[PDB]
Amino acid sequence: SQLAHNLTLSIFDPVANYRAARIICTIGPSTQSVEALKGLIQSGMSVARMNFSHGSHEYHQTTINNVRQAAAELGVNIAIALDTKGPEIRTGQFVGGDAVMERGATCYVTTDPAFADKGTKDKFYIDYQNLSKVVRPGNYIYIDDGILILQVQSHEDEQTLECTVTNSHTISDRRGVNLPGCDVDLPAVSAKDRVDLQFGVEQGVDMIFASFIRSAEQVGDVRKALGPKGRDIMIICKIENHQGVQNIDSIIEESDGIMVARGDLGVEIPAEKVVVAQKILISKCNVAGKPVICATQMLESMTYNPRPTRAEVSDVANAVFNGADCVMLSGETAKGKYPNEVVQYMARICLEAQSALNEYVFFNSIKKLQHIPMSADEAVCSSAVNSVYETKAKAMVVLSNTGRSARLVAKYRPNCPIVCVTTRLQTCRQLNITQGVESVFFDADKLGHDEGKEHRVAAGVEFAKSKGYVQTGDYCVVIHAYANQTRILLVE
Amino acid sequence: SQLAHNLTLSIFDPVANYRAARIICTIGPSTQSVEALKGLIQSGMSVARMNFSHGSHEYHQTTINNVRQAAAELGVNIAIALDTKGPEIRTGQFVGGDAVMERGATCYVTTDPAFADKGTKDKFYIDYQNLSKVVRPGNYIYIDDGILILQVQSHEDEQTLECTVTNSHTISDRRGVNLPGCDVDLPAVSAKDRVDLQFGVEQGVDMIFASFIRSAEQVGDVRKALGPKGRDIMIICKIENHQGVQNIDSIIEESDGIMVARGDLGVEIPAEKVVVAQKILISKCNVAGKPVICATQMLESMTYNPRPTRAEVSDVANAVFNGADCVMLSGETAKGKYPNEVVQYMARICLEAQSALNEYVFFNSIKKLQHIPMSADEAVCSSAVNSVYETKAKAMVVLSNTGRSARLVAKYRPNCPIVCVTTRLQTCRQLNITQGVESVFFDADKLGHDEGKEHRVAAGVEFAKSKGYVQTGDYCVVIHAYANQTRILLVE
Amino acid sequence: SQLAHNLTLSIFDPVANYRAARIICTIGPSTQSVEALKGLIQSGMSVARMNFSHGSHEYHQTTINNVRQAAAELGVNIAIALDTKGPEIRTGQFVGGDAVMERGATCYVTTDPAFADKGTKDKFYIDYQNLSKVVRPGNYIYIDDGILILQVQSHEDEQTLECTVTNSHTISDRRGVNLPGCDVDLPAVSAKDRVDLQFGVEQGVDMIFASFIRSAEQVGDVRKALGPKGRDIMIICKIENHQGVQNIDSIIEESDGIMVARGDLGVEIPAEKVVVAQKILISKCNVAGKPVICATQMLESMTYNPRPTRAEVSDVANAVFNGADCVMLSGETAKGKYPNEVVQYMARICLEAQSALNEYVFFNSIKKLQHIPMSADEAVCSSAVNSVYETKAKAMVVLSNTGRSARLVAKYRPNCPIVCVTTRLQTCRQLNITQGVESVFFDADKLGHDEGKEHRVAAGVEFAKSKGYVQTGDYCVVIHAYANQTRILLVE
Amino acid sequence: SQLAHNLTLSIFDPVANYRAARIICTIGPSTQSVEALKGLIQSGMSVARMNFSHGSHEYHQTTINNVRQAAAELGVNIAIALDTKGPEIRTGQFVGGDAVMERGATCYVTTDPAFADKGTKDKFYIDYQNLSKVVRPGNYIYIDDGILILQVQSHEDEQTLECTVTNSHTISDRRGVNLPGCDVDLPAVSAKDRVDLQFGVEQGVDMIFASFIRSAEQVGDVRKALGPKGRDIMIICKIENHQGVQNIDSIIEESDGIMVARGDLGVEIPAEKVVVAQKILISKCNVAGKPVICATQMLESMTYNPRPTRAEVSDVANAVFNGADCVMLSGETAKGKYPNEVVQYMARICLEAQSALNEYVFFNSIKKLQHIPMSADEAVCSSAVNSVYETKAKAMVVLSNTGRSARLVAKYRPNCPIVCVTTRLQTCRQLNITQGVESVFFDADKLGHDEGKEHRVAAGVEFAKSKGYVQTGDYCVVIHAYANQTRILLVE
Ligand SMILES: O=S(=O)(O)c1cc(S(=O)(=O)O)c2ccc3c(S(=O)(=O)O)cc(S(=O)(=O)O)c4ccc1c2c43
Ligand SMILES: O=S(=O)(O)c1cc(S(=O)(=O)O)c2ccc3c(S(=O)(=O)O)cc(S(=O)(=O)O)c4ccc1c2c43
Repeated sequence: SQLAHNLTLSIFDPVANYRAARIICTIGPSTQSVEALKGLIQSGMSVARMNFSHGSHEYHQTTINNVRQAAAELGVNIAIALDTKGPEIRTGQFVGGDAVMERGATCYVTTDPAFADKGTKDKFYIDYQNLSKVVRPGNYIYIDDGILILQVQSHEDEQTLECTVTNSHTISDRRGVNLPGCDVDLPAVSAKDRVDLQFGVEQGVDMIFASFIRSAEQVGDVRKALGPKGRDIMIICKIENHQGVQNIDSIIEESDGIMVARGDLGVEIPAEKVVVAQKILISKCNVAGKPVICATQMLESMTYNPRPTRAEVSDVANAVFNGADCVMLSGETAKGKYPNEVVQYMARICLEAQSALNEYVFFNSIKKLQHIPMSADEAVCSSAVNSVYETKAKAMVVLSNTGRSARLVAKYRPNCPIVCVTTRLQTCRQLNITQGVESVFFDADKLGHDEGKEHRVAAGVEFAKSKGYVQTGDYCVVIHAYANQTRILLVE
Repeated sequence: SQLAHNLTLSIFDPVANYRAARIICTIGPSTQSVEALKGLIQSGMSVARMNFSHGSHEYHQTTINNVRQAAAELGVNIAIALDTKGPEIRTGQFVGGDAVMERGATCYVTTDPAFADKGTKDKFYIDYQNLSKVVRPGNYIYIDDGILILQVQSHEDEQTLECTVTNSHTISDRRGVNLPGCDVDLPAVSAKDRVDLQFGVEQGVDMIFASFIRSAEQVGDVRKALGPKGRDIMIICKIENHQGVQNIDSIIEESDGIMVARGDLGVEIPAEKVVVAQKILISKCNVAGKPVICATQMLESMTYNPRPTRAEVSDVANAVFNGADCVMLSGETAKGKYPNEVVQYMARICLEAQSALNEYVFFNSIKKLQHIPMSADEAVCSSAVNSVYETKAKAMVVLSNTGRSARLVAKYRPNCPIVCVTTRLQTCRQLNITQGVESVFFDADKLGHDEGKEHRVAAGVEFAKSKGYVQTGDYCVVIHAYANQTRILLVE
Repeated sequence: SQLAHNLTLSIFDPVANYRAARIICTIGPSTQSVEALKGLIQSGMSVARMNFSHGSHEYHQTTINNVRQAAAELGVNIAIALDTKGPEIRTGQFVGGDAVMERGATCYVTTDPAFADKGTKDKFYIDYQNLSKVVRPGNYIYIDDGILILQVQSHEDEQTLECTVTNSHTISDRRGVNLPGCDVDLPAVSAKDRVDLQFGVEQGVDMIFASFIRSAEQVGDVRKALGPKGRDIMIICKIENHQGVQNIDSIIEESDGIMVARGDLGVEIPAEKVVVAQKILISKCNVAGKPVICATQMLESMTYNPRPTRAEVSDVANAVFNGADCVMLSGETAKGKYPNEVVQYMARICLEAQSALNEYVFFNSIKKLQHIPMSADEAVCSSAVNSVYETKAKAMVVLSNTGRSARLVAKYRPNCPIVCVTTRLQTCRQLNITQGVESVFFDADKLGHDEGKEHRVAAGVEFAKSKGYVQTGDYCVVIHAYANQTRILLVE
Repeated sequence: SQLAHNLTLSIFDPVANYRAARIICTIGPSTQSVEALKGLIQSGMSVARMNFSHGSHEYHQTTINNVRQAAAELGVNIAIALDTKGPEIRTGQFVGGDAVMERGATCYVTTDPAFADKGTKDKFYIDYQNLSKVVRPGNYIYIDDGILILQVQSHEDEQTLECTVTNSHTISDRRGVNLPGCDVDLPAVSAKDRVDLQFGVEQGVDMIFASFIRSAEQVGDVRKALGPKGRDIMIICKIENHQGVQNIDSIIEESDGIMVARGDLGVEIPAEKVVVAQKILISKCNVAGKPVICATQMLESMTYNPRPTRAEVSDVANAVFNGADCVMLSGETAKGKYPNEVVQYMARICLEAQSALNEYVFFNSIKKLQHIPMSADEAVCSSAVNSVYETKAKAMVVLSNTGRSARLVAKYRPNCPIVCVTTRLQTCRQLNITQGVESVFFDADKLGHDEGKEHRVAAGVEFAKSKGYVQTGDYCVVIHAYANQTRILLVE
């Protein structure tokens, strides 16, 4: 019924009084200082991403420290995400640091370590030791962000493949390779990841963006790598190839959420199919009640230009229309010239799209897919959201300690803000990747367990009032316990 | 969707484990004793009806006292209803106590009091002083349960009408007359009614069955006759003629419920149209959320026969299918030979019909008619019933002091029993005219105020457990404070 | 959505301009003459039933001849139904022609032929030779329209059962017996049936009402008994016991329609369960697109009284509300005092009920149960009816040679008349048991095959105009070929 | 329910066997030759757009002639569109052909013709004579594709405005100006337009893309300029500013279709609001049943690059998801380096998006918005598309001479190809802007009138068979005469 909703819209009508979508910002030289982070927060950042593909632990410690300091000074809660380097397939080195590959020419790719240092255009090293047994004749080898394409002709020997160069491209040392038609059987985490994941646990990071997730089993490996002390850290699986896409159901099941890495997917998969995979992955996550992130190549041109392209704007809006919880910035904030302006524009685009989005369509579609009998939690949350639509309530208040009930309510897409009142600061931070929720910390050790729920509900209603969401005479739908209890509250 | 439900049914499946419909019994010489009343209660009586058309105040006092004693000995709460004699139009007396009226003959009906004692076949008295100004030429006068029909030809004078006798019938003294095409402007209540109603209040009757209600204004007159001390007494308007049917919407709005008096309606309205009138009135009350009673000619032949006719059985079942809260027995229990058996059989027909009735059709139809935005009470009660269907809950517990929210929940027709927990014994009695509800009395003077609701909630759950409605691991939907709070409870 | 429809009704609003339901009349002494049949036709008879339980072939030949003559003189088409005696279980004869059975007494029922002539209260004959092997201890034997009930205690021998008399009842010779808890394995047709069925084929009867149908296999036996020359005769299966009810799905599948014989069912099954079985059977037939007849005990009291009871009126109306194509009269027309008046009242009741009935509920419920993909026929007919509702067309015209397409359209319950134009007179007659259809004969041998369909469509539109169904500017939905072609026609 | 559909998708499933969306290509020096036009057609061009902002009548004559020759050699019918230059507001000339405008500086814009040749940075000419009376103080003047922004301070005199230069930009002679907050009251069409439009009619163009449409009245002006001989030519209104968006409802009603000119809209409206405007306009046209074109900035970077950006790809796909009939290429085909490749890639994106698009959502949404009662044409066309879904038909055949009914069927979005059989070659060409339709020309002069429709029906079925849409035993939904007749045909 989005079509019917479109008919009634006017672009000169006022936007909504809240932005549901959440913005993730990659931190770098442009943004690591406390003042720059404060600018980012004020601009609309909810999550600070650390890209562990670059920088040392000391560098990322500065990010961690500065984020917390910036957040404390503004009196907000900012999530900290550790995005892993992950397993990689790279070529070796070349003689003269270069190799001119030409269309029609024959070359030999080998997994023999002896050729790691002495590669040429004729024969060179690829560090993936299972390359030969995974590839068949006819398969393609992509090298250097998929620019150079090789086609496998035959097995020259156990370690060496005879290849045709399908297009002219010059490659340098240690370039990344992709196997578009092959199942890559590299482990879930690299040696570097294990060290980085333990550091993340020690430093109290909120979530892991786990690279190159290909199967459900690998999610559990990441979990093992985090250890017992890292059990409450969210694992967001980055979907980067056909295996991740094909195994999406079982991966979603095990994960705490999904990143749609469009650029990485686009190395192996045609761009038009990636648009569609984005649609599928987001909708599957919406149904699972798990956060989903739209990432890479969002407003890329705004890295060095003061404005992005028109197509980039439509990309951001359509991620929201698709149902994304979050939209992500990489180089635009990490190394960009206009970090504040890009985040501010991203927020503006999201808000505009949201105002056009018919939330009821999401609620109705998701409700109709539920199997009857529903469990108590599911019934309470869907009914609560239904009560919002039926009474035209102007806010929801959800008491949630772990964040579970808040995510379950957000899943059903009410057309008003959700205020989550929680007794855990880490819940405040982790809910920053869930659309349409804002969190209020209730310090139970300071103020009491509030067994009758009245103090926490009042904290919720008050926050909603301070934001202008509700006033005297408005309805507010309250849910508390997982979640098995609902009230329709008249605001005083 | 009753059609689809019919397809899945088997008459060899076991009946439901509860009966939703309620049975009202008229008390008389067959049934006035404490033992006969106990037999009635055990047989399925929820409401004792006193017909104030017959008997003295002392006689009805004995009914009141004996009902209370029988109910107390069985540990149940039974409603007491006062059915008013109502205003009446009667003929006067005749010379020789008889008048042979013949087809084709001319007679004269007069409102002159002089002819009250000396009526003949040629000229006789009718005590309705507004008869002449209300009737036009061509209108019919029905006399003696509509058996004798006269047609008005002209005004002989200000007090006398010239009539044709349309059919041969012999009438005796003081026979009741009907004016099928005329608006009868008799007061809402007679002097006897006003006297009887004050007696009702003194004796603490639960409800009035107010005879011959024709307009909304008239409901006010009953309320005023009940006075400040009778404010909590329900007024059930008896719809007996075309006027009550025409004015049904406004009457319902002012009343606490409706009785469809098929027999009386049938005097002036063709029987097939009364069947449809029954459908309309019941549905309107179902939507209004107010009790509706199907009464007169229910299992009439079982007054003196050990079994009813097959058509009588279908009549009762279809009353239930129509949506009636209550079915009513008159002579069958008042002066009948098989009072226990007729009630037991009525209960069995009702239970059978219910097992074939698709409650969801009622729920959905009524829900769809609700105006959006809904008020909090309406939204909470429909949502709670919806949750029953979604979780396949096996009971509802409703905390309701006045019975209001119990009736609001019952309106939406869950497919499980409703247990009302109330602090007022009169609420327990009054809810006996609401289908699908059983009341549990919680003695606040003896047990406390239960401000946390936990004791009353547990009492409700316990009652449901003792009746075998719920066991360990079943869901129970709990609703309480109007009612703005809901819980989905897992039964321990 | 019948409930929603009830809210908008007024009993003082005009009835519909057509009666959809069809009336079947049993012919007898009261009605066999041509003039009485003409009276019956003019009163509302569409089908003349011949009860072959009584009367000789010569008697029924007079019925057949007189029906055709009466129909020809009024210029209408009247269906002729042969209702078979069917297989029966009877007791033998008694010494003195009588047997006084008393509660508590022991008696012996035997299948030994020697006791056929010499029965007593102690020991008597039952002609069902499989009685002993079909009955277990504890089972009941009903005798004399189920008035006398015996309980089987043990097998006295291979042919004799020891029985307790559960109630006092005096029985005479050759009384009918019932086995409520037993599968009766008597053949589908009796010896008498075979002779009667062949006579029916020779005389060109339109349909058989086949008695005591218990299983799907038996329908085929009736078909075999009709022979190759009787292949177009409709077999309507009379459902009279639990076996018929339990096997209803497979029976409907094989049959051309169903009679719900309430009185016969009521011998073995409690009356309240028969009400429900009526609901189930009718809805299952509505879904199968096969005619269903509500029969026995319809307005029985109008056999000798000038008016029926109020409950009888509600029974007739509720048969229509249930979805019956037809309602049937037995003794009311066969031997009754008021044959014309009873048929006229039956028509009036049906028309009143129909005016209150929400046809869209039937259409919608039936459409939603269709499996997708639908076949072409199903899609065309449902769409055609949908087009009636969407354009508010005032009539349908269906060209059907066998009647198949007309029944398929009628199944979907448009809220306007269906005019079937057919090239077969027998189709005109057979459609008289399908609700909401009227037939126009088009003599193709006289007027041409009308390959372009224009003459037949014009015949349809003209008939609709002559009845006042459509006028200039109204829409008419036309369907022709089974049926794969639709037109929405503007009436000139 | 796009959400539910997304769940069932796999990007590794094969794409649909037809492309519904249509590709419009702008002709220029890269593409004007018969061979280049043939390459365009084979690549996926359905419509040749002539941009009358550039080139002479002789130049466009050559485009017209070459299009017809290329189409004839490939045996296809290609639409020819004349896109008007439209009315324009331009600045005058400058001394030295240049003017350096600086932030903070004051300048004077004048409508006095004397300054047309002698403009400077201080004072210069704007050819819109109503400039002063249309603009208020505070309004902005955009110049040179909205790069230079001026703010009006006051009226210096009747012809001169005092302006602040809000940003530094250097402008040259005759630059286009925009008035974002002002209603431009220029005539619908310029003198050139009126001349060009008469040329269009003489040369038999299929459609006009009318520039800068701001009101419904203006559509009339285009129609009048086309004259009596241009009555069958479609007018597609180009929505380019806030006025066209505001007045969209009345514009749609008067026009034959809409072009959403994102680039032009973007000069005065923020890009994120243009994305939403696109959603609104497309949905409104989908409901109106009129063609809608998504145009400007489609795959722009592919003008000089061999591949587009990832965001450009998503832009195209989302145009299709929005519901666009057509996507349009401008410079990419007019003067681009990869004209064949850009069209081929556009076709591939469109086909991919379509395979993910749930057509049923469109069908249902549009059907639900229809007013009941419906007219015959609307009812027949929605019902035919409904029948496609119900029978899972694999093609539709629509007989449509003017194309009206073809467009009406396409409006309801069946999930199979539509084959229009038409007797007019201009209908074949005009339907090229309607998604999901392929036209078959039936030469009535050479083949007959086909009064029975059988030849045209067979031609439609045959075409569908040759394209592999249907084979033996598939269903095909046939619709013809407006269109009031429907057939569900089993393919032989
Ligand atoms: O390869 S090493 O760098 O020596 C290395 C070191 C450590 S550490 O001692 O705990 O740091 C590992 C811990 C746990 C591992 C698990 S598991 O999730 O714990 O089951 C699985 C695999 S496997 O590659 O999938 O077989 C491991 C491979 C290599 C590992 C470790 C693995
Ligand atoms: O018992 S009889 O009266 O001698 C007698 C006479 C004839 S007749 O010669 O055709 O008139 C029969 C014709 C067809 C019969 C069929 S069937 O449908 O044709 O298969 C079945 C059974 S059965 O009882 O189910 O086994 C029959 C039983 C008795 C029959 C006939 C049966």
